[PDB]
Amino acid sequence: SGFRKMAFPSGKVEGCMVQVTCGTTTLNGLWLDDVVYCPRHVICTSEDMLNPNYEDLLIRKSNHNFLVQAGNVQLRVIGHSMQNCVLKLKVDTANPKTPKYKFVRIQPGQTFSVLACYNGSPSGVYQCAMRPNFTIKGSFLNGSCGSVGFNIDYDCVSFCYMHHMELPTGVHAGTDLEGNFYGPFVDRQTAQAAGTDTTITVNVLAWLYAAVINGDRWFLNRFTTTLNDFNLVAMKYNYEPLTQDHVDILGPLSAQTGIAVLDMCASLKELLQNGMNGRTILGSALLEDEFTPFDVVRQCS
Amino acid sequence: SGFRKMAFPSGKVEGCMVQVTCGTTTLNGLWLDDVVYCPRHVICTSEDMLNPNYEDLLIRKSNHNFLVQAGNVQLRVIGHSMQNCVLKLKVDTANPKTPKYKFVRIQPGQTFSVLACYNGSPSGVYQCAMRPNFTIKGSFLNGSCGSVGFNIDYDCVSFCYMHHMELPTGVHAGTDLEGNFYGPFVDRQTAQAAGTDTTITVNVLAWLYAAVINGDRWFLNRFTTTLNDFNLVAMKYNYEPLTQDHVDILGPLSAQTGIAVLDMCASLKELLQNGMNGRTILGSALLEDEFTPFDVVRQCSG
Ligand SMILES: CNC(=O)c1cc(C2CC2)cc([N+](=O)[O-])c1N[C@@H]1CCCC[C@@H]1NC(=O)c1cc(=O)[nH]c2ccccc12
Ligand SMILES: CNC(=O)c1cc(C2CC2)cc([N+](=O)[O-])c1N[C@@H]1CCCC[C@@H]1NC(=O)c1cc(=O)[nH]c2ccccc12
Repeated sequence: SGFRKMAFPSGKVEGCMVQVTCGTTTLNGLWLDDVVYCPRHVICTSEDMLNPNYEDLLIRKSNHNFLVQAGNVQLRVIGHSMQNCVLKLKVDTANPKTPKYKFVRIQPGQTFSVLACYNGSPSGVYQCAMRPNFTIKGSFLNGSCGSVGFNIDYDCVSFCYMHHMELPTGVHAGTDLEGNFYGPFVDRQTAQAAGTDTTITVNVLAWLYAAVINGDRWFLNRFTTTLNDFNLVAMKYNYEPLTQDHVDILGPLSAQTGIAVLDMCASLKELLQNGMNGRTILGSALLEDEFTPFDVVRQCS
Repeated sequence: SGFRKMAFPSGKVEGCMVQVTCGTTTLNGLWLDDVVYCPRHVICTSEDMLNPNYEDLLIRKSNHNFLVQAGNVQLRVIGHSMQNCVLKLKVDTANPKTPKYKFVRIQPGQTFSVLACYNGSPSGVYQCAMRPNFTIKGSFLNGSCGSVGFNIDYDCVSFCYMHHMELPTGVHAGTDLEGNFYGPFVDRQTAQAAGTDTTITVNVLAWLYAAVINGDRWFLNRFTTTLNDFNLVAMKYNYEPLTQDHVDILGPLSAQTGIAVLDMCASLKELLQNGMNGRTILGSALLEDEFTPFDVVRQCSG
């Protein structure tokens, strides 16, 4: 028993991280097959980032302007292209540690593991969630760009995130592995603000089902409510409105515990309107919302 | 910026995880060079765990009775031996994915990453700390035995923990890679208590420094305190007494933020007496004690 913020093993992703240098700028790259993926702003200087013309800057670059290295050995760039905000560097050698992989664009509320890297070497792994405002609460320093987020399905590595920038609020924005930014953010060094963030309601409920499955049940009351009554109280606390799909996703967790979903919302509505009164759930004095329903089942069984 | 409970990269440890089966019991093993390390209770049935005689049970076992499987390759056992509470199975070939490694016994209050494994396959990685009562608050199910905890200095893996059992209170206990249990626990399925736990004080202060590094500074007050006055508050709230060694180890973090150590103790002293007043520190409503001073510096400098 027990419940930890658990991240996927990072072994299959470690074998793909390289170091990409263009001029004086260095970041991390993703070496899949004979292509290296990296944030396109690697071709920009500090003065370029204030208003970059990526199409004009990239065309003035040749294959020898990029220094790619996996560990110590070098990789010869034989071609370069751009796809949205991700640079694609063609190399002469295919990565012998390329795993079965996919490029997915996840939805807000989904979770993934992050492998924080610097200069092509991993620094640590942790679990993240795509916030409703299309940001992530990560742990990134200078040189962390190019780090990727991922999930593991059996033997397949689903790449869903590539790190690009830190907003002034301390949160982080990035793209999928096709270059399309999550949210309305751009890769320009101009003032950008993440929208009003909300709480992933279906993840809070799944975390409450995890506490029951682990024996924490002091919060279960004896009342019930409706989706209309709950969402009315949910909106005042900046909680995402609960839809019927969310009720269905909580289905399997409700079956194993024998606690109805609308019953669990009433306990949450009471936990919101009355606070936690200093008590703890699964070792937390707040309401945790970075566990999807699928993560709860995958960890408890 | 930001601050997450970050675990070490687990690639080097993944290549050493194999499956060990003895009859119907299956658990995980650590394959380093030509030796597979696993908990010795894999040789026990459910009836033997009530009062096992491991020497007698091991004598009735032969090399071919140990089924060691590494993914899809089946390893050939050429010998077996017992060291304390771990079984050492010598296999046919040396593990080609063996990293540079060491066997270390960690102290209470220190941290490490756990690679949870089932049937020899890695399931996930998370960071945790050895509690002062020599237990860990982990996440383990049936079949998780054999999973290991580790640290990475540079390229060398410091194995420090191997999982063995879950206690009645829901916490977990295990041994080092030499078979010596952390704590007063024996590998027999009879009631065992972990004893009273405490809160790792130096870790909380290091976490407070991590909050100031990341722009979280509302808890800084206009008060200071002495080492003795702080420990009176600490013993009241079941915190480990702060020593001079703890003050010295916090030096580097005190220099990076400009906050004196005794000033930070004053801010922690106020938080212990008054609470948080409905606010958060690094996204937490509790005082976190699973970050050592070295964990903060490693994460905040990369
Ligand atoms: C610090 N500001 C930014 O990171 C940033 C901000 C904006 C807009 C809000 C103004 C836009 C971009 N942009 O368009 O790329 C930004 N990206 C810069 C410029 C390009 C090259 C990567 C670099 N970022 C980092 O190296 C970095 C990433 C991170 O997660 N955390 C850090 C912590 C400490 C120092 C640096 C970073
Ligand atoms: C549940 N009790 C124990 O785990 C346990 C307790 C004691 C004493 C305090 C009473 C001693 C041992 N022992 O000597 O091995 C124990 N170990 C058992 C018996 C041997 C074979 C491994 C097995 N462990 C697990 O399958 C298991 C490990 C875990 O982390 N969490 C689980 C969650 C749910 C069900 C099982 C487990």
